[PDB]
This record gives sequence, C-alpha cells and structure tokens, in this order.
Amino acid sequence: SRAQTMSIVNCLMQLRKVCNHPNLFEVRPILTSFVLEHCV
Amino acid sequence: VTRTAAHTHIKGLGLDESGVAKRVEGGFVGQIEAREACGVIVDLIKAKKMSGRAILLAGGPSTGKTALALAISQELGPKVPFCPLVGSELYSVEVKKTETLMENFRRAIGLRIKETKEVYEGEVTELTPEDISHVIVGLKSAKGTKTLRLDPTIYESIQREKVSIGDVIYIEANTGAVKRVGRSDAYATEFDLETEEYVPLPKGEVHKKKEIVQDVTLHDLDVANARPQGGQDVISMMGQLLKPKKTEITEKLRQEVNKVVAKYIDQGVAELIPGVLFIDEVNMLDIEIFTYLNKALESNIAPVVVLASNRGMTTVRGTEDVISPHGVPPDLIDRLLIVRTLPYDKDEIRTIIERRATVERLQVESSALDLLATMGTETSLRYALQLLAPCGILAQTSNRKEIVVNDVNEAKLLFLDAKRSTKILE
Amino acid sequence: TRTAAHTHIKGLGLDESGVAKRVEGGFVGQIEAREACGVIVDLIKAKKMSGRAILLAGGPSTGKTALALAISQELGPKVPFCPLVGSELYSVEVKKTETLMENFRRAIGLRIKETKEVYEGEVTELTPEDAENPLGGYGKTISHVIVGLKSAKGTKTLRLDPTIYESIQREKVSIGDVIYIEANTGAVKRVGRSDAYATEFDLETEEYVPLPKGEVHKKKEIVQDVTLHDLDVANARPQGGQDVISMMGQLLKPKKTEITEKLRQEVNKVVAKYIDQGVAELIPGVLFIDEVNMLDIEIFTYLNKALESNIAPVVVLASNRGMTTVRGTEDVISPHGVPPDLIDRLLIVRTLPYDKDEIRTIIERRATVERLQVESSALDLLATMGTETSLRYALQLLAPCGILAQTSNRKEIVVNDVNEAKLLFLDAKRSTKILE
Amino acid sequence: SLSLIAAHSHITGLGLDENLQPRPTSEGMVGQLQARRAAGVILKMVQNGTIAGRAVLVAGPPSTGKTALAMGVSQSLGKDVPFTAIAGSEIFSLELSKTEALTQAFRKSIGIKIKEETELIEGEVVEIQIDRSIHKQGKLTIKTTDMETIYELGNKMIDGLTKEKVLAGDVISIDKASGKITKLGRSVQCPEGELQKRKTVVHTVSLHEIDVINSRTQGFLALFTGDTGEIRSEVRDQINTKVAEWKEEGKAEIVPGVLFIDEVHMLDIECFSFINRALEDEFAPIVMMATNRGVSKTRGTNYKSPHGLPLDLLDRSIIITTKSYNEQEIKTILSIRAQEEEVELSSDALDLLTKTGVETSLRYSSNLISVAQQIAMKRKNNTVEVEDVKRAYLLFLDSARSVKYVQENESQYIDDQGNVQISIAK
Amino acid sequence: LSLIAAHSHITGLGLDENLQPRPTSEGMVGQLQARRAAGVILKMVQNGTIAGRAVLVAGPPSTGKTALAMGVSQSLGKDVPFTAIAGSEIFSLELSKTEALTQAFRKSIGIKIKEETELIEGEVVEIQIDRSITGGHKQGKLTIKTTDMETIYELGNKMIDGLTKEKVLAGDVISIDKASGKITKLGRSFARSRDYDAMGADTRFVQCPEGELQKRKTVVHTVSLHEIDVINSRTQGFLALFTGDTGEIRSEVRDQINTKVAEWKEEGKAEIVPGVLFIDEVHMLDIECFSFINRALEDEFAPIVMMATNRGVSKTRGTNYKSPHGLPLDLLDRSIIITTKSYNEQEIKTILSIRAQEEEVELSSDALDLLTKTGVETSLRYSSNLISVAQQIAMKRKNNTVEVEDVKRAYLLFLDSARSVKYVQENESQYIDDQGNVQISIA
DNA sequence: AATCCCCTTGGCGGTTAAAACGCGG
Ligand SMILES: Nc1ncnc2c1ncn2[C@@H]1O[C@H](COP(=O)(O)OP(=O)(O)OP(O)(O)=S)[C@@H](O)[C@H]1O
Ligand SMILES: Nc1ncnc2c1ncn2[C@@H]1O[C@H](COP(=O)(O)OP(=O)(O)O)[C@@H](O)[C@H]1O
Ligand SMILES: Nc1ncnc2c1ncn2[C@@H]1O[C@H](COP(=O)(O)OP(=O)(O)O)[C@@H](O)[C@H]1O
Ligand SMILES: Nc1ncnc2c1ncn2[C@@H]1O[C@H](COP(=O)(O)OP(=O)(O)O)[C@@H](O)[C@H]1O
Ligand SMILES: [Mg+2]
Ligand SMILES: [Mg+2]
Ligand SMILES: [Mg+2]
Ligand SMILES: [Mg+2]
Repeated sequence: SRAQTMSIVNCLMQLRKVCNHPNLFEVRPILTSFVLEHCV
Repeated sequence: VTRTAAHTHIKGLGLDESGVAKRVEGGFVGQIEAREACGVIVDLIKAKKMSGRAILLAGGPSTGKTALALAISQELGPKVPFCPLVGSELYSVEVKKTETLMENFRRAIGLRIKETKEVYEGEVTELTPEDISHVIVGLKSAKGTKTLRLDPTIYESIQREKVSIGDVIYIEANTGAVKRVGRSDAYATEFDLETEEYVPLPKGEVHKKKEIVQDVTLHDLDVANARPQGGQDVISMMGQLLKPKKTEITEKLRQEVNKVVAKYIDQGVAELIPGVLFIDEVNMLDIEIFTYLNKALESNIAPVVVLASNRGMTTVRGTEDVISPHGVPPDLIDRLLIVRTLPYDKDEIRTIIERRATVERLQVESSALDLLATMGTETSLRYALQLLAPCGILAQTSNRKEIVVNDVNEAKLLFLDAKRSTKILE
Repeated sequence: TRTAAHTHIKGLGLDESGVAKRVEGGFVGQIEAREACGVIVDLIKAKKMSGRAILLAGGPSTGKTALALAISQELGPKVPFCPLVGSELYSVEVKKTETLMENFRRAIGLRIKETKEVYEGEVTELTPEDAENPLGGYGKTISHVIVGLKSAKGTKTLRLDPTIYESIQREKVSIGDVIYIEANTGAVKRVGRSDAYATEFDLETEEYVPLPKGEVHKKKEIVQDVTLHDLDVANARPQGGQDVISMMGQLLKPKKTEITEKLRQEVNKVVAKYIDQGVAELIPGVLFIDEVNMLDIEIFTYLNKALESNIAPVVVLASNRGMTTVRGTEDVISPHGVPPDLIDRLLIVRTLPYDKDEIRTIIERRATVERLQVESSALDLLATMGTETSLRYALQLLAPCGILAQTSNRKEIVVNDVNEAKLLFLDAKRSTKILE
Repeated sequence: SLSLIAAHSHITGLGLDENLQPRPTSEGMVGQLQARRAAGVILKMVQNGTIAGRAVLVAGPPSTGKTALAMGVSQSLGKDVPFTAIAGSEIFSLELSKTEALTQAFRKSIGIKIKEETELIEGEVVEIQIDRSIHKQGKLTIKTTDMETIYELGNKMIDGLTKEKVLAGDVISIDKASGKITKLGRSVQCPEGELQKRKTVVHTVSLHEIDVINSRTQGFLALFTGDTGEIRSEVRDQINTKVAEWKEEGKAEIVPGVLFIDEVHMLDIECFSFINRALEDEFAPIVMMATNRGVSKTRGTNYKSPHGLPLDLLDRSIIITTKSYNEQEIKTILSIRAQEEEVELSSDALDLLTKTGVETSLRYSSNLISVAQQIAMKRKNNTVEVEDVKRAYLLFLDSARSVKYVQENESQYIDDQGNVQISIAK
Repeated sequence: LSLIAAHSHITGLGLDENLQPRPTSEGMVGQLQARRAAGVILKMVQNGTIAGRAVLVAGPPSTGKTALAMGVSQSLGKDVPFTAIAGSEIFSLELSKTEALTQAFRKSIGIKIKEETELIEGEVVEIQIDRSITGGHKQGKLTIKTTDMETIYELGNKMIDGLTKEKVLAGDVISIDKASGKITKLGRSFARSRDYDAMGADTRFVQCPEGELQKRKTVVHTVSLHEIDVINSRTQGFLALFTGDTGEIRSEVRDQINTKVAEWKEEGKAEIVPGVLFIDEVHMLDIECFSFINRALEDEFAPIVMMATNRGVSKTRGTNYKSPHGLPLDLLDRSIIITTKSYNEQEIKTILSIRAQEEEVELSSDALDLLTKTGVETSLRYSSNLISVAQQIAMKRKNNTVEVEDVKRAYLLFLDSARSVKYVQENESQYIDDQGNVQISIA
C-alpha cells in the first residue's frame, strides 16, 4: 500500500524481506516491568 | 472456531457522525435514546476534561444495560481503561470496602509512559568476583566484546541461574534481571548427551538500547510504591512473602503518586488516559459504600463511573426505612444523570432473535423464528435467546441443518421457564 | 499556651482537715463530691488496698471528668493514671477481656532502681597482647587488651577482656573516637569523634562530639518508673537477637496477643523478689473509664473477677445515664447502665447540677484562664444563656465572642458580641427547631 | 499538581474581607453569608492556635454548600497547616478498631515543625584524585561562581564518593554532617556563591507520623502501606510528653489543624462516645462535622436524635446552619461552574439552566453543562444554545422524572418483594 | 481409590445415537424427559461453542437430580473438567463470596498445551564414570543398546550426576528425556552377578525395547484456568495451589491471563476445553452470590453452570421475600429449568435391583418385592440403606441370600422418619422441646 | 514531443591499503 504511490525498488526489497521473515523488521518485545525512578 | 457469549454481537453503539443512532447498527436494535446518551457520554470521556462524572443506566431486567456498557467500552477502544465490576465484588475480607472501591477507582485511570530500556546480552567469557561482592563479567557477541561490572544483586541472580563460562545471558540494566538463555552453539558438540539446550551466539552489539511505550494504571504505581513486587534475589522473596495480604493504602501514598505522575506529564514523557468504571447491579452496595462514593466522586482525579440497576422503589441495603428510586440513596442520585432504558416490542424481539441466531451460526426457518419470537414475547426475551442452542442441538441430532417448528416445540417441552416451573410447583 | 477544656482544673482544692473550700483549685461548688474524691485520693496514697472501685454518677456537664482529672493532678505525675473510654476496649486484634487486663496492669507502676558503672572518654591507646606462651590458648590466642581513655579530669588505662576487644572491633573504634563502655553489661558504644581531631580533614563525614565531662569512671544510680504491663510486653515481644528470623520478626507489625496468666505470674514473682530486696517499690495507680455505659455485659462480668485480684488498681467509673438497659442484654434495666452485680462492688459518688451563681463563677474562671476580658453585662447574659441551654454551650461560645470582639478591635467582649455569636452559632435546641 | 476538574475546583477561598464580612461573590463562593461569617470565625480560631478541642457542626439541607464551605475553609487556611478530610465510612476497618482509626485521624491533624540546620557544600566539581594506600589519599576540587579550591578527603568521604561514582563537570551537593550526596546536572543553573553555606531545612510532620515512626523498626513505611496497627498507648504518651518538652525547649513548634468528617451520620455510638472525650484532651484539633438529616436514629442505637448524633456530643458543639439558595444565587453559581468548565453559555441557555435547577436541583443543572457542551460540539457549534440544553434534558433524566417513570411502570421493575413482569405480553 | 457410594452405580446418561433415553442403560432408570434434557446439555458442552449457559434441575427429593449430574459427569469422562461444589462451600473466611465463586467458575475451564519431546530408551551395556578424588572434573561414557542398534554417548556433568543419583547399572532398561533430564528406571534385563546382598530381588525381568533408540513422543499438559491464575498471582502462588490461601487475586491478573490464553488459542499453542460447574443445593447461596452469577455468566471464558434445587417457593437467603425456587427472578430469567418427577413402583424396584447388584447383595424375589413396597411406603433411600444391613443380618445367620425375614429384622432394628416422628410425639416428655424443657426421671 | 545512459537503493560478497600494532634490539 505504501509502495503503490517514494522509490519502488527499495519497496520491492522490503517486500522480499517481508516474505523472508517478519523478524527482519522488528522482533517481538521482551516484556519487563516499568521502573520508577524513586519511591515515595 | 469461535465462541458465543451474551454480548458477542455488540460491536459498538452504531452512532453516525451527527450523533443520531440508526435503528439497527452495531448489533443494537432500538434503544435509540439510550444509545444517543451513551454516545454523548463517550464524547465526554474522550474529551478527557472532567472527573468524577457519574451516570445511571436505569431500566427493567433484560432491557440492554450491560450491553450498553460493553458498547461504550467498545466505542472508547482498548487504549482506555474500562474496569467492569459488580456490587457484590466490593465486599472483600482482606481489606475494607472503601479501600476496594478506591483501588477500582484508580484502576480505571490510565497512564501511558515512555521508557528507555538498556539491555545487555552475549556469551560469557569471564566470571571474576571483585574480591557479597561485585562480579566482573565479559560478554562477547558477533559484532564485539564488552566487559562489565555488576552489582551484588545481579551477582546473586547469576549465581542462582548456574551461569558459567560459555553461557549466554540477558541482563536488563533498568530492572537488574538476569536470564540464562542457554549454552553457546560453539560448544554444542562437546558432549553427545547432556541436558543443556543450546542457543546461537547473539547478533549485534552487546549493549542494546530501545524505547518502548507501556500502558500502566495509577493502581499499578500505588502497588509498586507500596509493596515489593518482583526480583530474583532472596531479599525480594522475603520482602514479598512478608506482609503478603492486601493493605489499606493511605491517602499520602496516593498524593505522592499523583505528584510523580504530574511530574512525568509535565516532562512530556507520559500522557493521561482517564477511563470508565462500570459497576453493575449497584443495588447490592451497602449504605457505607454509597456514602464513600459520594466523597470519592468529588476527587479531582476520578473516572467516569457508570452504574446499572434494575430495581424500583426498593429499600437500600443496610438501612431499614429508606425507600429509594433504584436502591440508590438520594444523596448519590443527585450526583448522577439517569439514562432510562425501555422495554422491547415484538418486532424488535424478533430482530434480536434473528441476529443472535445469525451470530451463533444457526439457521432458523421463518415460521419457527416467528414461534420463537411469540414465545419470547409471552415469557421472556432471554428465555427465547437461550432456547436457540438446544434447538440447534435437536436439529443436528435429526440430521437437519435449519431449525424447524417441531424442534422448537421439543426444546420447549424439555426446558421450562420460571412461570411454568412455578406453576408446576403450585 | 493551648487552653483545653480542663486546663483550669489544678486540683481538688481541699483543706488540711479534708474540708473543701467553696472556690479553690479551679473548682466551683461540688463540695461533697470533692470531699469524697479527696478521701479516695488518700486511700490511693495509702497503697494498701487492691480492687477498690468508685463510680461518679451524675448528669451531663456536672463534673465527672473534672473530678477524675483533679484526682490525677492531686496524685501527681509519679503515680499511674490511665484514662480510658468504654469504646476503646473493643479492639480488633485481641479479645476485649485482654484489653481490659492490659489496661489494669498499665496502672500498677513500679519504681526500679539500678546502679550502673560506665567507662567513657576518648581512646588514646589500643594495644592487644598475646599470651606469654603460644600453647596457652587456641588459634589467635588473644589475651587482654589495654585501652587508654581520656576525660576532662584526666586519663585512665583500662585492662579489658577479649570479649570487650571483639566489641571494640565490631563498633569500629579507632584512636581519637569517644567511646562508652558499660561495666554492667560489657556493651561498647561509639559516641563519635573528638572535637580535637575536628580539623584533621576539611571534608569528612564524622559526628564530632566534645570530650566527656567528669572522670572517666563514673558510677551513677538510675531510677525509672515502669508499669507491670511494660514488663509483660518486654517478655512477650523481646527485642533481643540478631538472626535473620529476629530481624524479620522485628519488621512485622506488633499485633496484640493474649498474654497468658503464666507470664503475669512469673513477672509478679520477679517483682515481688525485687521489692523484698529493696530494689523496687510498688505504686498502685488509678484506672479511669469514662462512659462506662458503652461496656458490654461480658466486660462487666470480667470486671467482677478482675476486681478480686491481689493486684488491681483503683478503677474510677463515670456514667451519665440512669435506668438504662445494659449493652449486650435485652431485659436487664440497671441503675446507671451498670449491672447490679458490679454496682454491689462499687461506691457511688453522686455529683449534683449547678445553679446560676456557680455557672457564672465557672464562666468567669474560664474567661480568665482563656486570657479574655468579659464585661459584667455580657457575662450575666452568658450566665442566663448557660442556665437556659447548657454550661458547655456558653463555655464554648466564649472563644468566638473573643474573636468577634477582636475583629472590631475591642479588648473586651461586649453584649453585642455575644448576641452576634448567638446569631452565627446555634445550639442543639435551636438547630432542632430550625430543622423541624 | 496536575489533575482534572472536580465539583469544588472553583472554590479558592472563603471570600472574606478584613472584618470577616463575606462579600456577595468572592474566591469562588456565592451567598451563604452567615455560614461564611461563622466559618471565618472558625478559621481565625484555627489560625490563633490557642483554642483546642472545639467541634463545629455544619448542618443543613442537601446541595446547600456544606462540603463547599469546608473546602473554602481548607483553601483559606492554606498549606503549612494540617487538614484531614475523611468520610465517616472510612473508620470501619478490618485491621483497626474504630476508636483507633478515630485516634489516628485526630493525630493526623496536629502538625509539628522541626528545624534541622545542616552544613552542605554546593558547587561544580572539577577534578577528583583518589590514590591507593601508601588508608586512602584523596583530593577533590569544587568550583563556584567566585571560588575554586581543593578539599583533602578522608576515608569515609572517599568511600561515599566512590559509591556514588561522581563524574566531573556535574553540580554536586555534599552534606558535612550526614554525608549524603545529591547529584545534579551540568551547570540553566550554576553555583551562586560561597562553597559552604548555612541553610536550615524545616520538616513538617504530624503526631501520627511520629507515632508510626516509633511504632516499629521501620514503621515509616506504614504511613504509605497503611499497616500501622493499633499503636500502644504508652508510645503515644511518650510522643506527647516529648512534644511538650520540645515546645518548651523551643526546638519544635506545633501547628494545630482541622479534622473534617463529611458524613458523621454513619458513625456509631461508640465513635461519638470516643469523640466526646478525645475533644477534651490537649492536642485535640478542631473537628468539623457535616450532616444533613433532620432527625434520625443514631447508628448502633434504637432511638432518634436531633441530628443523628447523641445529645452529649451536640452539647459540646456549636452548629453552623446553611440555607437553601434562590434563583439569582443559582444563576451565578452555574455561571461560575460554566466558567470553570470552559463552557460559553448563552443568556437564554443560562436562564433555562437556572429555572431547571430551581425546579429540580442545582447539581442536576450543574452536570448538564458538560453534556450540553458535548451536544453542541456534535453540531460544530461553539456556544451552547437553548436547544442543546433541551436535548440534554430530554436524553438525561433527573430524580423526580425517573421516580415518576418508575411509579407509572412499577410492574417492569423489581420491587421490594422481588416481583417483576419481564414478559412484555400479559 | 473409591468405595461403593450412593451414585457409584451409574456410568453415564444411557442415551442412543439420537439422544433418545433408553428405558434402562448405564445405571439410570426412567426420567426420560430429564435424561433427554441432560443429553442436550451434554452435547452443548461437547460442542464447546455456547458459553455461560445456566441450567437448573428441580424436583422433589430422591428424584435423581444429583444422579443426573453424576451421569452427565460420567458421559463427559476425563479430559473435560467437572467441578462439583455445594452452596455451603462458598462461605469462606480467607476469601470473599465473589472470589470463591470466581475461583469455582475458573476451575471448570481447562487449557491443554501439547509438546513434542525426544526420549532415549534402551538397555544399558556399559556405564563408566571417571571422577578425580579432590577434584571437580568428571568424565563418563555409556553404551545404551536396542534390539536393532547400539551406540556410545560421552556424557556431560549434569547427565553424569543424574545417572549417579538414579543408581543406574548394566542390567537396567532406562529412559532419558533430553529436555527435562529425568531418568526413569523401567526394569531389569538380568540378574546382578550373584552378590550377597540383594540376592533375588530382580527376578521380574522386562523385555529389551525395540526400534529406534531416540524416538519422538508427544506430551499433553492439562491445567485449569484457575491454576494459571494462582500461579501468576504471586511468586508463592504455586504453593497456594496445594496449601490454599490463594488470597483475592487482583483483577488485572485475570484479565491478562484471559488475553494471553486467547492469544494462545489464536496461535494454536493451547487448546481450551470448557467444562461444567455443578452447585449442590444452590438455595444456600446469598443474593450477592446470585447477582455475581448473573453477571459472570456473560463472560466469554465462562463454563456451563448446573444447579440443583428442591425447595419450591422459599425465602432467598439475604432477603426477606419468597422466590419461586429459592432464587431471584433475575437468575431464573437466564436459566433453563429441567424437571424431575416421582418414581413409579417398577422404577423403584429396578433401582433397588441395580443397587443390590452394585452392593453385591443377592436378593430373593420376595425380599425385593418387600423392599419395593417399603420404599414406596417410606422412601427410596431408606430401602437402599436397608439392603446392606439386610445382607449383614443374613451373614449373621450364615446364609448367602437375603430373605424376607432378614429384611423384616432390618426394618425392626432401623427406623424411618415417620416412625421416629410418631415415637417422639407419643413420648414427647422424654425429649428436649424447643422451649428447653424435658423430664429426665421416670417416676 | 517520443526514447537512451545513468540514476535510483537495499543488502549482499569480494578485495586491496592504511590504522593501529607487540616486539627485537
Ligand atoms: N437492544 C438490544 N439489541 C441487541 N441485543 C440486545 C439488546 N438489548 C439487550 N440485548 C441482548 O440481550 C441480552 C439482555 O441482557 P442485558 O443487555 O445485560 O440486559 P440487562 O439490562 O443487563 O439485564 P440485567 O439488569 O443484567 S438482569 C444480552 O445478551 C444483550 O446482549
Ligand atoms: N465544679 C466545677 N468547677 C468548675 N468547672 C467545672 C466544674 N464542673 C465541671 N466544670 C466544667 O464543665 C465542663 C464539663 O465537665 P465534664 O466533667 O467534662 O462533664 P461531665 O461531668 O458531663 O463529664 C468542663 O469543661 C469543666 O471545666
Ligand atoms: N456557596 C457556594 N458557592 C459556590 N458553589 C457552591 C456553593 N454551595 C454549593 N456550591 C456548589 O454546589 C455543588 C454541591 O455542593 P455540596 O458541597 O455537595 O453541598 P452538600 O454537601 O451540602 O450537598 C458543589 O460542586 C459546589 O461547587
Ligand atoms: N433415574 C435414576 N436412575 C438410577 N438411579 C437413581 C435414579 N434416580 C435416583 N436414583 C438413585 O436414588 C438415589 C437418589 O439420590 P439423589 O439423586 O441425590 O436424590 P435427589 O434427586 O433428591 O438429589 C441415588 O443414590 C441414585 O443412585
Ligand atoms: Mg446486568
Ligand atoms: Mg466528661
Ligand atoms: Mg456534602
Ligand atoms: Mg441430591
């Protein structure tokens, strides 16, 4: 959808990266607790 | 594939841009005025300006109050915090009813914050204690190596994780959490049989930094500042196994937490998302809960509490001579705006039954559906709604897909209504 | 200074022969009640009888609490006096009976004296010595340690046990630090650094303290007044121990527990032994329970047993209601809301209502103690108002009258100020009328 | 202190002149001339501090300004003076006796100011030189706007700086006595003068805070966790006698405050019996009690009472009575509320709101402003006109209309006997 | 571990392929309408699509409502959770009524996570562990054989420690889990070379395993939703799974668990198997419990609740008004009621015969007829209880069959409710009355 | 006014030419 309208070849490479694996863009997060700077 | 519940067909209020409600949209049929009022309330919540506003969804049984509340939640979206509740849930045994009500108040107020996470990961190449002493660890990765100095708590975490040279770890600097993810691939063939589960050597640099946005509630901050909550150290274990039960959080902690949140918002690192607290069957509350709810609504940081009741001219629980419009004492009623919910005629009952059948993947013949609608009119709408599944089961047992009149009659003869059972008792 | 409701009450105001003056000690009238309270005060000072009980019976605003506080003032601050109200017995941690018993033993004071010898000063030397022969001891084979302490009057060289040396090492004491050794227990405390070495470093975190006065070796006699309940609490929840379990227990909340009769018996045994040896002396105090009406029948029944004990203070009770059904009972109408069996163990001291002259004198004294000037006409108006509605209404209306007079920059309260105060602040009867 | 809009945000004071005469409309308060005059008398008594153990009852019909009066008193009293506001339903706890809860509330409203004189050096660090044993030799240099000198460290200061790991070029603060180090960013800000300054820090605490601090080994956490427990009376006596001694010495001053119980008609007879005696003793704050019921049965008793309170307590209190508003005062209160809520009402809209509030309730008309604003925004209109308020009236019901609807359709609601006719037919 | 109990004689609902109740099958007799309705509810549970339905079983005492519930549970079988609770169980001291009901509701939803594990199985040939005295280095190799293959594995430290702990020898057939690391001793292959101690304790030989030495197997972990909630509530919640003292789990934990389990289902990691919650004598529950049940049935993760009641019109607990079934109209509106009827003489006779078969009591025809007449006259449960006592009386007589005289003796020795009431009314002075008066003396 | 050379860009893989380098003496 973004490539339908930028350059086209970089979008084709990104599409190939999609076809390879989604982790090439962003890995699923390692969830961890929020840390407060200092207690009351 | 999918499961069906009481309000699975309710996808929203079905209100257009101008605010007028279509007759049948979002799974709703009729109830136009209540849908419009709830849309106005949703707009008020989205404004994020007022605090402590309260409304009452007043109507008879099987009229569409809980459905309206769930529709408000759907319209607002998953970003905002919507806390469902029942009047019977506030009668705790660990802490008093007031504390539970306040905790639910602060659970319905949302906060979205930005935090930078410092993360280290790599294959261990050295474990040298500095001498309870600091440990000097050397982490190697595919792009570089790094040597770090860790506090004694992290040393205790590493010690209890059985981390040796050649192990791959994951130290989160902000929280001090150490996870042994496995043994390095370079040592996979060292032995032909051992319990070790091997992992590849991490890619990228050892020191990684990412910015994540996480949604928390004020109750989460209160619990964090009140009692210890996590950790891999024995000190944390003893701290949390000591004083395990809930405690009556004081106003001072809430005020300090509010100051902290104000500082966070002022710095721009956080944004506030006030939400909704839904208390269904409000008539179960005692007079003390209502009395404290009067004071709690006057707080400058409070959610838009929505209340639902199906009682009229009923006496208030706890009191012995106070007759109230809906079981709610007049002091709280003056703080509320009442949205009246109206019964359903035959045509709307028929359409509701049709849509419920469509949702549960059932096929109902027009004559059978008319009989089901007329028996729902005669006895109850919910009774007609629950008869659909037995009818479908009976039809399937006869190798027939669509529901017929005979299956409905058989289901009626098998399962009875309240009036019929009472008549049998007589 | 702050002016409470009973600040003007300084004493019972009696003569040497026991007769009560008409106006003395802040009291106005109440001659018979004051004389009875004086006899009771003499009985308390006698320190011979246990479990004696009196009940102050009278109407609201008559002076029951005033008489109780006068008794407390007359006895002095060296004799226990534990105030209470009937509602405070209903705890949520332990049974009401245990709370009543704890209050009973909180009013039997004990004066225990102990002679203590302390070595204090600034450390000048620390020369540990080993045994003359290596075979003499085990391992380190550490013999005595020699420490030199300096005081304002000179120096002394002490010879200490190796245990004291271990304590010195634990407290991290170096040369020049002011220390404190108790020969009674062998405990070493680090007071701080001497002011002599204050300017050794221009930036250092050390609590610099002056050199101790007097000799290095000072023997002092320490006297403390402790209740028996203090000993019971000390035994029930001792503070000793440095284990992990000990510290974890220290962090836990101190919930009240039903201290067994065995612990009380053992405490009484040790206290009796010390009283026989002359180390300690017994001071029976007074227990005051205001609003006795709020006690349950179970509390009264347990009081029957408590008052028969060998160690029991003089319980003084106040009740402001008559012919009232006892709480916790359906049918037992009782004289003062107090069960008949407890009444049979009591001596009732009746207190009588006031007339206009007494109310006027009370308002005068209250205005004087409040640092307020009141005109005679406004004072007569206040007296008429008080005899019309209540004494406490006037006594509490005095202060807003003073504030109103100050807002007009007037040194004294005028009748107009009292009238404006009446208009601004209502009373119970007028509030009932306006709400009807 | 960032927070949303409450129902008492506009009341910024009691609106009195020098002679304690309240103005018609000032500091957000309208009308209630005698009530505000009496409240000013109470405020002057609180500020004087020479009067202890006074109870004032704020009685009157609902929606008259009792809580507004208390809020105005609190704001005019300002900070640096305790003001504890607890609802009468907060006393009933499963961990604290009602007498203990009332005692803790009483102690919370008496403040103690303790001055601590600390010697702290503040400046911009330049160089730090630490060497091994030759126990430790160290020199630090602190630069300010007009001095630059080196300091010869000792053992403990070196250990503390190593523990903090202070860098160079960052503003640092070191305390000579305590030894605490407070870090600050690089010099927006800059050192302003001499290296070592003499500034006193004042700590404001309450008697309850001291009691809880001395209650356990680490009792000051209970001020936030709320697990204080029933403190021993000997501890409180110790605190009281030490406060008397400190005041005599002049090293600490007492700031008496105000305790506000919003819903005293919920406390039982034991609580009132306790209050009667707790008022008499010294260190007793000024107790403000708000009640509305004319004559009711005191909780825990089977007899009526002139305000729901026993006659013994009413004898000890002075009563401030509030009177119902009229049309003009309703109009100006609604104007103030609309200005606070950032809503631009028209003249005819304000008149309609005023007539609705006079006919039904002030709170109902106050709540309709925001709903009317949201209705107008759906029409893309800035000012709220009459038709928006009329639509808000139609969509949201008040107490009287809801009662009328319930009475005219009593069959479709659940009654006190538990009967309802869910079936729309028959 | 079980004994002959009241409902031990029923193994299911006894239905055909078209849900038509058989006259007598799987232990149940009669109740054709009730059994057909129970079968419909059974199919509804087995479908797994309909959520949060409520069903009520009403009827006179001894009409088989608890028997119907046990039949439904038996037809469900294992792998489908069934939580049988009483109305008295909710009222706890450490948890609230709403919390106890929440835990009971979540106990009926099961989560299954299937995992594939690699297992090494074979008969040991040689084990050799070399360890240095006063040294931490250990080196070992083993030879594990199968009928078609044999191989040698050189072992890491943890495997050496595990095998040393398990006391593995040559004549041992053992299994090794490469992931968990546990060693299970399945049996022995031959004797231990005739040493003195343990001479003949290994006679029970086991056959050598056959096939690939390292084979993959699947393991299914079934855990209820409540167990997951308790595990994730606190760090010590795992102990709370056995000890109790779970506390009141915060709502955020339950919401997060719901979201995570929904994600697991959408990912195929976990399979959700909803079950049935059964409340005995629901009339003991408070009105607050009924309100919470009303709301909690609308959740998507809710089971199917079935309740038993026989009170007719009665006062709902917590309120002062009578209700049609001891339940408020709000709960009756959202529940389908299945009814039970009194039993004929023939149905009673065949139930008695079924019970006699289950209790292994051989009744003569005349004895069975007398028992049936007694049961019709007095109670079904009375005759059911009399069967075993009659068997014991017959054994005392040294007879292998129960005759009419044994039943007569059992009837004489043990009384029914009516006879006891009559004897009390005739001799009222010998019993303590409601006013607390009784005559102890006989003169 | 319709058509050629280079552009135009991610991630790849070669592949020399300085950077920065112990050490030998
Ligand atoms: N107007 C409507 N359109 C579509 N579905 C509706 C409508 N009103 C009710 N329902 C559905 O019918 C059922 C009625 O239940 P509710 O909406 O909760 O009624 P209720 O007012 O909550 O009754 P109570 O007070 O909970 S007993 C639910 O499954 C609703 O989703
Ligand atoms: N004899 C007296 N002389 C002076 N003041 C008195 C006397 N008796 C009572 N008072 C005053 O009247 C007030 C009511 O006294 P108190 O004993 O508290 O009431 P009650 O007797 O109802 O308990 C007190 O403030 C006290 O100062
Ligand atoms: N004198 C006043 N001046 C300004 N606003 C008032 C006044 N009295 C009442 N209000 C407004 O009316 C609303 C309700 O008053 P409230 O404090 O609830 O009185 P009560 O507690 O007696 O019902 C408050 O939001 C307040 O802003
Ligand atoms: N339809 C039936 N088929 C077989 N046995 C039955 C049937 N109904 C009742 N019973 C037997 O009779 C007894 C009745 O017990 P129960 O079902 O608890 O009675 P209730 O229905 O009053 O709860 C049970 O022991 C059961 O084995
Ligand atoms: Mg509902
Ligand atoms: Mg008194
Ligand atoms: Mg109010
Ligand atoms: Mg049963």
